[PDB]
Amino acid sequence: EKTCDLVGSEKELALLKRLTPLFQKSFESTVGQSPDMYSYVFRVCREAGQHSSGAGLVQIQKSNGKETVVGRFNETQIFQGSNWIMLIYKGGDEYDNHCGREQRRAVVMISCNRHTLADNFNPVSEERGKVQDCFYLFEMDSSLACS
Amino acid sequence: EKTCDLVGESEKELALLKRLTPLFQKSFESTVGQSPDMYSYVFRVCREAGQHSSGAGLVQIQKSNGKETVVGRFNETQIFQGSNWIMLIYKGGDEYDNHCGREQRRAVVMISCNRHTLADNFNPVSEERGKVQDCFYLFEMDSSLACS
Ligand SMILES: C[As](C)(=O)[O-]
Repeated sequence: EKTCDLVGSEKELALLKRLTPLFQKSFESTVGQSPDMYSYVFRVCREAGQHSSGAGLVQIQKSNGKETVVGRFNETQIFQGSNWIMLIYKGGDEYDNHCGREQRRAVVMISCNRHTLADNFNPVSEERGKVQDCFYLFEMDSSLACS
Repeated sequence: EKTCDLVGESEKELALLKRLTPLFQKSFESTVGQSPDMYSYVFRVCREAGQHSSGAGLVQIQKSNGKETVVGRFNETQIFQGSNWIMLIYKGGDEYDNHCGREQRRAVVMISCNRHTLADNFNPVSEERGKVQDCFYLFEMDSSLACS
């Protein structure tokens, strides 16, 4: 029953409670093309990795099957916007390349969409092989982000 | 003579950036909190935003003394787009050098689609300001330019 732990905020806890219906869902997306193909696994307040490292979102590199923690849910921040919700997981694995040695962080932009409870999970910004944004941004739709 | 410089073509960010040109001449401002801990945020798209902080794309002005904090610089811009939204980021702001650590501040502006206006409704969502210690600056605004 390990859920999100808010970095620190109760206004914030209300937002997490609103996202409860998504806790059991799993979200995944594969990017790139052989050889350098990667796969992202995202979950709301639940483990997304296979190394029980408390990861809220992971990047799996398809050459070695290596898992990189983008962010952990025990360091969660969440904000309500005009037609969206921004979920953030901090404390991921350190970049130890050109991006510096800072720990990765995961940002998921949940747009309001009354037609679906949750869908269309897709990466927008990443630090993946050739793509060097030194920033991880994902998007998805949810009727939960409405109002 | 200088405009937004991207971090790192990409001529998608480029093109995506050209889309915001009609906002260059506009000045955005939002005031928060109450006396004597009142603050003002001034934001501009690819243009100087502060009173005395050269290169700043968005500045936080403490109204009690006019002390200016650079949240982000437009010479370290990043810009992404999604379904009915565009995210503009200014990096290289002043370091927190506090409980947040010593990373540089960054300004994240989420622009949502609104066919009723070119640009409007700019205000803070997250901040490191007074008792509000999010160690993160997120702003939002409406713009027809973000309609996909
Ligand atoms: C988690 As019926 C944009 O790679 O879905």
